[PDB]
Amino acid sequence: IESIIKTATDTVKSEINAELGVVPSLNAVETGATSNTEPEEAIQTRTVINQHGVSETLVENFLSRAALVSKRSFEYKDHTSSTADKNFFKWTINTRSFVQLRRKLELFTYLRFDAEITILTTVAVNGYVGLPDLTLQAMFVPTGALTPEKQDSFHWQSGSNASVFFKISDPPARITIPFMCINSAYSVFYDGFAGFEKNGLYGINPADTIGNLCVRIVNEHQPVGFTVTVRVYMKPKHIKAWAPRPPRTLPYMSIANANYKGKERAPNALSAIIGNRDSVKTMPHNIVN
Amino acid sequence: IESIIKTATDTVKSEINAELGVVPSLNAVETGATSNTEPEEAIQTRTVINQHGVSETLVENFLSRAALVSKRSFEYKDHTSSTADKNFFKWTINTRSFVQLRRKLELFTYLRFDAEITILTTVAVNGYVGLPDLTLQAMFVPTGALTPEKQDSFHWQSGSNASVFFKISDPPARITIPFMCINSAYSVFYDGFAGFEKNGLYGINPADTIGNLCVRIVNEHQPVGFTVTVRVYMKPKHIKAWAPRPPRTLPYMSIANANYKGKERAPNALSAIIGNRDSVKTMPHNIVN
Amino acid sequence: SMMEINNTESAVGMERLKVDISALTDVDQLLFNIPLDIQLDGPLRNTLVGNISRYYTHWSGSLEMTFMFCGSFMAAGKLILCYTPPGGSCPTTRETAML
Amino acid sequence: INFYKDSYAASASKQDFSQDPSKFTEPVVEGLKAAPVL
Amino acid sequence: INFYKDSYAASASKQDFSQDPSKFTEPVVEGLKAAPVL
Amino acid sequence: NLIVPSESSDTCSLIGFIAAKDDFSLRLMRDSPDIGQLDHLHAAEAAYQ
Amino acid sequence: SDRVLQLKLGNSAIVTQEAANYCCAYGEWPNYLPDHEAVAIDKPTQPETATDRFYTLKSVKWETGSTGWWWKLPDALNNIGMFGQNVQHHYLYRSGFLIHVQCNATKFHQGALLVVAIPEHQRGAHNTNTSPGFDDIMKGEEGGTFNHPYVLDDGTSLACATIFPHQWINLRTNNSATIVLPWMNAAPMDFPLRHNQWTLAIIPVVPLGTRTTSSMVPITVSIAPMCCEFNGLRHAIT
Amino acid sequence: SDRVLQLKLGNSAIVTQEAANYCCAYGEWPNYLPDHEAVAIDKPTQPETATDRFYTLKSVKWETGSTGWWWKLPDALNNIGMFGQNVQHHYLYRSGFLIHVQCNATKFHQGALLVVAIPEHQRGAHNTNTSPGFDDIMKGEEGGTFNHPYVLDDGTSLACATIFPHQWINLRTNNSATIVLPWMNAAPMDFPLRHNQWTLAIIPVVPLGTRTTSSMVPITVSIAPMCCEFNGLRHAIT
Amino acid sequence: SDRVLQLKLGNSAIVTQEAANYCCAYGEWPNYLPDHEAVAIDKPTQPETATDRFYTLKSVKWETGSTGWWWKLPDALNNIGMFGQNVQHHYLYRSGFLIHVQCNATKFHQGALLVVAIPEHQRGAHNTNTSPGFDDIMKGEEGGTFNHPYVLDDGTSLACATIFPHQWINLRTNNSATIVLPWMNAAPMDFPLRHNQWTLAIIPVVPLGTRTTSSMVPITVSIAPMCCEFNGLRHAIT
Repeated sequence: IESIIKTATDTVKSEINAELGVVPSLNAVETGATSNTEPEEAIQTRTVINQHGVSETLVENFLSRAALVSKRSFEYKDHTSSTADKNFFKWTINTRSFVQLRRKLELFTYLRFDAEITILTTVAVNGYVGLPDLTLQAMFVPTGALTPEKQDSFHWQSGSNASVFFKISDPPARITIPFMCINSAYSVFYDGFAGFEKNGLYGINPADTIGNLCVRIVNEHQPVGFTVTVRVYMKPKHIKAWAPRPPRTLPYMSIANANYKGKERAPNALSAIIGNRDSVKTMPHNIVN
Repeated sequence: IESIIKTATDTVKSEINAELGVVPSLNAVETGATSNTEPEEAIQTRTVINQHGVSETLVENFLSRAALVSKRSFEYKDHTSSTADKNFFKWTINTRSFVQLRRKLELFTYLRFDAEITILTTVAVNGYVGLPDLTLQAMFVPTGALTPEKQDSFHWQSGSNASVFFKISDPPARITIPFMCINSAYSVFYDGFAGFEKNGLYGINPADTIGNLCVRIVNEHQPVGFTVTVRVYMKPKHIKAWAPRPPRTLPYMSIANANYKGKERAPNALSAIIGNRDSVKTMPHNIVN
Repeated sequence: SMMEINNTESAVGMERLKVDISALTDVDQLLFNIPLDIQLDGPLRNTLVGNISRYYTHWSGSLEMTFMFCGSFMAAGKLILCYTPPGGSCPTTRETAML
Repeated sequence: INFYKDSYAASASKQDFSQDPSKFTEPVVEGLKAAPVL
Repeated sequence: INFYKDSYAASASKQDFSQDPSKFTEPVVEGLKAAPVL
Repeated sequence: NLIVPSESSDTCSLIGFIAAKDDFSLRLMRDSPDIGQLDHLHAAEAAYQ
Repeated sequence: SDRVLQLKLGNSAIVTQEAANYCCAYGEWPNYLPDHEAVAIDKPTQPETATDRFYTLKSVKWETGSTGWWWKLPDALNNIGMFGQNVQHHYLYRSGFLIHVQCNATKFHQGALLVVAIPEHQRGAHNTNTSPGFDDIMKGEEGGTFNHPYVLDDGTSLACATIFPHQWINLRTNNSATIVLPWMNAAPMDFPLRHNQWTLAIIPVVPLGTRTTSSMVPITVSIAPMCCEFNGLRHAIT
Repeated sequence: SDRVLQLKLGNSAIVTQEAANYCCAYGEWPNYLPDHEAVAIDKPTQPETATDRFYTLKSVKWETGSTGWWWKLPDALNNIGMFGQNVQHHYLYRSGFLIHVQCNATKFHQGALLVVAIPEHQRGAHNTNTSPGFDDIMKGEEGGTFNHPYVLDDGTSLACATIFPHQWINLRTNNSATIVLPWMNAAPMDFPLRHNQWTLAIIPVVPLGTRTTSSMVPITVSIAPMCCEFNGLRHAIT
Repeated sequence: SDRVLQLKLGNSAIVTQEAANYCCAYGEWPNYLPDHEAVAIDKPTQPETATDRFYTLKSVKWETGSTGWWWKLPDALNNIGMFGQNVQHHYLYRSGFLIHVQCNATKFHQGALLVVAIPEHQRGAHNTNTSPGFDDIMKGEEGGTFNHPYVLDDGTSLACATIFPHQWINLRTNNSATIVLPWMNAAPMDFPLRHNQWTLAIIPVVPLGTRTTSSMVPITVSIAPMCCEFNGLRHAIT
């Protein structure tokens, strides 16, 4: 039954029980139900007025954290004879590349959220003169649409695309991307194939991809070269979450799939998730006095 | 009939129709009317409560985007022996030079709007020492009025002209130009000649030109040279739009006219706007399993 | 607004905006098909609905195709115009399409 | 938020949801009975 | 504080304290008498 | 079948039209791939002269 | 009962028995300039039946390789009758237009004509940076011909020209098209000799065809100005 | 009184006398798509008893080294009966599922089977960067086998799979598991041939054991689709 | 106002502008089987728009020496779409039929077609004591041809066939015939593969004639089953 829960539940005092027909510590796991045995029914308890809040484990709190989603270092220089991000990069936006955010989102099957995007930019002089206050353009391009192929390309005029101009000196750039799936929730996992033929990608519904982030330096190249690193942070907000999942246990291999190998030995090995102890009778951190 | 439309229309369920005299799928294109055939009248439908918003295709949303209208790079240096923008430029303001904004505005015959102008300024050292925090003057001069001919000219004292002083370090300069046409709307297209004789320009009503933007660097020249690039962004707002038009299909040639050539082959060629397929029976991206 | 259904070589300019129909001597024949891909280049792209929609990424709702026969008064005929929901290949025989 | 003395200085006005598509889709005066038009 | 015209621009919404753990802990229709389930 | 007179044209023409209905909606505004430039347009420099 | 139509203006009348429910451009009807929109303070002359009447242009021949025809308004009428005389003697004019386009053929003919009124049809030139000159644009009563009707001689498209006020003459269906135009301008009045509010375009989308013995099939344009006002009286320009 | 259970759907019925209080996934029951959630505007076909009925799959043999079995829905049913025919003739489908899993043995046998319905069971491949292909995922009526049931073939864990709708067949206790599945998708309807909403997983957590003379102990899966709707009628894909 | 007709069933629609006031056979309309007439006790499947929709048969060529064409119902439809799939998977069926027959030609063509729905058209063979076999009767979608249309291939008469539900396609007058058929059987339901309730007969009473240059003049049959019910679900017969 649905109810408003702001604090953990109280304990009532309980007394001696000796009743035929009533076995609250016995259960049937086979039904799929978790045991309903209360502590009052298992031991003799006191009255506890529990005032412990539950708000930090709200799904909103658990997922409205700015987490790193993209980190691109690129050279800011004259690029006449390079082979590589020539004063700009494109990034197909995904939540799969950095495993702390990925595992948290993969606790759920479906997520609906707005995405507050924060763009941190840092500069280093190539191996000193000072750090320039460069202007950057981050342009949101939808998935599969035409992205710029040059720093100076006329695609950056951005007639309808959202673009954000921002410094290095100023506070990171910040915008909110709305929940933009064509469905009512993103599919965190997708047991299916994106195309009507059979060559399409498994596990990737492109309905859940936000877009392309096209980031350039607006400035013409300086006579010396710089290395510019752009960090992108996503914070989900106004979150609804459905159908919780077993957490990822083995290390991630790819951003494209749930493929697994495991570590060489326990912990988090394919044959052994938990590290070993000597026997089932061995107490690993036994207090000995 | 005029009505307030916030969402796309619902669908009502429909049943079998077999009525003499009533042919809702038949139409007469010759009258110039678009077909009034409802899906309820063509197929057997369900009831759909449609909650899809229409607000992103409001003309205000469709056109209140900051779009690039001007991009001038000029040298900031001692100009005693140059031939070229000598620490300042004049720009006759127009919406015709950057084709993403131009095509959107040319969806309409008449536009009435205020213009929020944003001025982005970037500096590069000529081919390193650091980037200077230069002060710029953008002065609005009406069309045909006296513009400065020097960086140091006494025209820049700006006794009645609106001028904006702004840094490179600070957030781009931003002002709003009001709707300033002598008519109640700008003429996006003008089937006429501006003068009372016959040498005048076709297609250009000067009543629709905002003015001249006169942009200098206020600073005296440094001992080294810099290249300064000024980007101007216009966002129309409080927009009224009249008489929609066929979109531009061929590439633009000039900012002065609607002259056309088309690409060499399809797509967007003079003899072929849409790219070719093999036959009218050829399905170009046919699903084959 | 007009679809460019005859988007073929040997079709020049305004010829692309009409589909020629001839008398046949075999029954149940295919005359033309029309891809419904607005995003790639097809007969729907340079339409009012096509051009405005390509300023957007997402779309929903019903379309309508209207076909005006421009033969003589004395010309007679019947056509079947079929929409096939996606999943398979485009129907090439009349007995498949009008399912 | 708008602390300027001129009204054109205001932010964009995105609340006009009035539409009349019949001036483009049906610019005849005989409203067509949805029945043959001719 | 939220001076934007789009509601998704708002700060995070951390006040939904409604819970229904029985859709995960007791997804049967015979509510189990706390008495043997079987 | 198309069945015509000897004196009518034996080949006839269809014109196809498309419109959206009023249940139609569009979403997520983007730059149109139907227009582009690789250069400045003609006489765009004369706006600076 | 929408196939037959009589249009009576002044001393002029037109009957057709194969119309197809006339177009009122943007659902509007021509009116005189109201006091709350007026600019010119002199009392205008409103000649009414002397000018608001059908003027028939020179017919053009519809042939196999015809690309189309255009007439600019008020330029096509600026030398005709009392309309032309009022235009020449006044700095300012204002009117609507009733356009009737006529084309009949036999029941064995086929052909489709797009009859579209294009507001501010600013023409482009093909394959040059030079803007169209005065003689390219201002053809008078004779009108012009489309160079590239597929792009409407302005780099856009014929296929999307149905966004403009239009009708069709499908020879199987109807023999006439009627378009009622309001005043369509950014200014309440305009100088008639240097600006054209409307362009009547008539474009062969399906070409003329028959296997009967051929006849000249002409296309005839009758245009009635509506609610003519004129301001700024002086000598004639001519 | 929760050990015995009869399930009647269409012309099909199943009795068991060793159930253990059936699972309704997330406390939900299958329903038809309501009008305020619908997208496809065509009137759907709701075949009811022709499709909403128990279909029994091929039984699998429970052996000593069995790793487990999986079937994907609706893929396992897409070639069976009138459900399969409606799936092939329609772009869109929607249904819930009633899953009944049967496994009996003697009172001298032991064994525990985890019978879990996994929504969006996106499979991983072992020890490669290459995503699973079409033939790895889409097994049809036969279903597949777990490669690594301890990590549920997706790098997570069997041990936490009880977060999903599940029952157990503990051979000492019960001989059947029943799971009622609602529609579980981000979209109200879906194309049946390229997406699988649910994966029925049946996993040997305690292996089969006895010291009696052995018998084949099979595990039998009966699945009834529930509240079947189909939209977008056309020819069959096959 | 009885010359034009639109028929909308399911996702199918048919327009004609030369109808002639459709026939409702014996003044009846198709209905579902009511409870006070039902026999089979299982709950029937009523697929509605999946089966109650126009199916177009293969067109036949109308030529100078054509004797006529016949199709038997439900036999002509028993392999088509979801109707055919429901027929194959069910012992029992019941439906009405909406028949639309199309034949156009020029205003210089002449010809009269008798379009008649014959209930229980038990065929005779000519000049033998042997009854017609299975392959003579059961032609499927292709239908058959009259051997002796003057006696309706059963020793009776074409001339009295207007006692049956019928229309005429007189090429001068109309280009289409529409006949609505109710369930017409001694039993409330029937096994679809061994019995044909109705035979659509299309018979050249006045042959095709013109002195224009000839065209293929085909005759096209579209048939919508109406109020389809199916009982006795099992595997497909095929």
